[PDB]
Amino acid sequence: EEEDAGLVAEAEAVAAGWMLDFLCLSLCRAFRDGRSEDFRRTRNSAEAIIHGLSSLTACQLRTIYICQFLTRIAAGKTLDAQFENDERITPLESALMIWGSIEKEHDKLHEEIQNLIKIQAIAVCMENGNFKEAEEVFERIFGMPFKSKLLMIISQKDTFHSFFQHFSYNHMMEKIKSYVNYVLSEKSSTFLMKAAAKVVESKR
Amino acid sequence: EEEDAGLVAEAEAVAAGWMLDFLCLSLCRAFRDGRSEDFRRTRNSAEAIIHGLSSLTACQLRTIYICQFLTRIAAGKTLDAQFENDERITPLESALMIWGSIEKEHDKLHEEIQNLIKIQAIAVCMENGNFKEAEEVFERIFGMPFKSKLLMIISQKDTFHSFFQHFSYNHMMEKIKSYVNYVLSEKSSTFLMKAAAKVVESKR
Ligand SMILES: COc1cc(CN)cc(OC)c1OC
Ligand SMILES: COc1cc(CN)cc(OC)c1OC
Ligand SMILES: [Ca+2]
Ligand SMILES: [Ca+2]
Repeated sequence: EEEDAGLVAEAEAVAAGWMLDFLCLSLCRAFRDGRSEDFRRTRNSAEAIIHGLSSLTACQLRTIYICQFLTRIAAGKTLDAQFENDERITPLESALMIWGSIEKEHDKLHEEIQNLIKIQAIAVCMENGNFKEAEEVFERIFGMPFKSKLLMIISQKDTFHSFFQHFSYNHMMEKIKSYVNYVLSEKSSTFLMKAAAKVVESKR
Repeated sequence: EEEDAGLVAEAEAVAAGWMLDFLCLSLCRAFRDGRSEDFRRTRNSAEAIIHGLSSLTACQLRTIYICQFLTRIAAGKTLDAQFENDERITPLESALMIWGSIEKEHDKLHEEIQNLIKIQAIAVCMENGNFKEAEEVFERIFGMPFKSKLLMIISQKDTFHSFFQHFSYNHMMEKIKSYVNYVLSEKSSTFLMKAAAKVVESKR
């Protein structure tokens, strides 16, 4: 009876890990496709499964960070969303913190996404008329060429500027979608998705 | 590209069905064991997975009803919980409605659980000093021997009575746990739990 309960809890932890990988794959795909409502519902499922997990493997921590990163990027223009205990931290700043924490290769794409999030973290505040908040995000992030141009843009209180058209929110999303395609390819062989695909293919 | 998206959505629906059965099994086990916090977290995961489902098979509808039934029974003494659009319906009344809707055998255990929920739906109101609400639940449910004894008990405004000790909340829970053990045995062979158990056993 005691061994039975033990084996059952271990089996629930295995299944929870398989559910986490499948939900991360589904979340990545909804993000890449721009399926906003599927992303919302999948995100809710992923959060609930993660709340039911205890200690994590390095792989599971990376998967959770990817889910959290996409959630913040999706909420990047929702300045009312509070992702950190410190209520001042904006969604793009929270995404930047996770991006710098993930155990992943720092290739050129990594740095380009990093710099696009830094620029857009300021741009989203400016576009909302939140000029003082844009200066506070700048101080928190920056923590010379990009830096000084950004401070000049903030000080000129322009709700829109040329620099933000070149390092745009759409540019940031496309670069992130390139990384999401890699995560999708990497996770498409995980157990639950492989098993479900084999079932669907067998019915053709 | 269009066929790929189609196959992927079908595979997500297969995996969602497997997640629903596993979460129902886990929910049943937490209910049977009295693991309140695991029941809360599993219930949250089950609700989120169900929100991500569209059309249901007869089997999936029965699984959802079992999850909803246990959720209401667990909340049976939480008279502040609103499970129906009609705000007057108490959690035990909502459990009774689902119990009468499930495509299941109406064996002696079915009727005993049914009658225990009817009695306790009144008992929980009386124990809270909600005498008028107890009369309203009685009218909605009842809808001769049990019926007339219950109306007499309600009219005597006793926060506690002998009849409710014989057809007690604990008696109701034990009878329901007997049915949950059957559901557990029936669902223990579902795909995700079988696969996870095979992994755990292979590591011994
Ligand atoms: C130990 O650390 C975490 C554990 C869980 C599991 N519920 C979730 C977490 O974040 C949602 C964690 O922080 C990374
Ligand atoms: C068609 O009917 C239902 C469908 C779903 C799927 N989200 C959930 C349901 O209840 C939670 C339903 O009612 C039984
Ligand atoms: Ca804000
Ligand atoms: Ca109430």
